[PDB]
Amino acid sequence: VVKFMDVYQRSYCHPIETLVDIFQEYPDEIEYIFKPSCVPLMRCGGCCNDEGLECVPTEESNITMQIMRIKPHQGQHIGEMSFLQHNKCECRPK
Amino acid sequence: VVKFMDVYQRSYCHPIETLVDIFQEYPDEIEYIFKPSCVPLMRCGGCCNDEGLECVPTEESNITMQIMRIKPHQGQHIGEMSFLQHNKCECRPK
Repeated sequence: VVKFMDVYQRSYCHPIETLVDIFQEYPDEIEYIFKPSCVPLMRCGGCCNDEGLECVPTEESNITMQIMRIKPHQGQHIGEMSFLQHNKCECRPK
Repeated sequence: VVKFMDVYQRSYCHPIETLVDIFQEYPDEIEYIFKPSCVPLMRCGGCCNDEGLECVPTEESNITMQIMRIKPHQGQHIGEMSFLQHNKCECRPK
């Protein structure tokens, strides 16, 4: 049984590696098929213990990754794509 | 710049720590306010590279955690709640 305090600290609002789909990140590029289709990014997650508060980023950075993309029967390509990362989170009002 | 292979292995379907909301887990307990409102659980996530295959669990277990719950105007209660964990994932058809 995980003690209340472990669960409390571990789930509290903080940056956590999150597997994000590339389409949600670059939406004006659905006319391509990415591989991998998703990337591991550091994003604010978890909970604030108050309904009024929400977990949001207070410091960000960019990560560049080699992603493959292919237009329907038109050649395999490999390029760089940048994604926004969260280095620090904070519980604040909505 | 993260190399294509690093990104590919890291994002590929596997059990990863995910911060889940307790209501999502116990939709009947909407009557209570849990603290923490969310818990860290091992769940299948990531991607299968072929949108035909989907990342799903092939081995599970239960985790028990001490969670506090309170009814409006009543006292704080502390108890145990069990959540479903994923020990192994696998890419498969829909």
